[PDB]
Amino acid sequence: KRNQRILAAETDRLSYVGNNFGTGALKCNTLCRHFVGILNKTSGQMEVYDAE
Amino acid sequence: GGLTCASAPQGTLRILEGPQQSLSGSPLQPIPASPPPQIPPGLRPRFCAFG
Repeated sequence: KRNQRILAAETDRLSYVGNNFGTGALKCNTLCRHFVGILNKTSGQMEVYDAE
Repeated sequence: GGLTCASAPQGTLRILEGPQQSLSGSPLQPIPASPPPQIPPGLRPRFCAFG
């Protein structure tokens, strides 16, 4: 029951919802693992953070 | 924790396992052909005509 999250977004006219689980979650969260690479072009460092 | 929209990403890294091909690319190893039928050694005329 941990690592189950819900993201919400409200515009000025319609609101949006997305789960991390259940019906509506993605199969690419389970069959793969995503990361975010922050690349400094000077130091050549790829700071890799985990992603959802 | 405002969670603003960041910019578009530059590109895409994609990590996946590569296969090893030091084995294949070798000369093929087929199944050896069965020999053609050869006459047995030591075949003699056993039947001699009567009288």
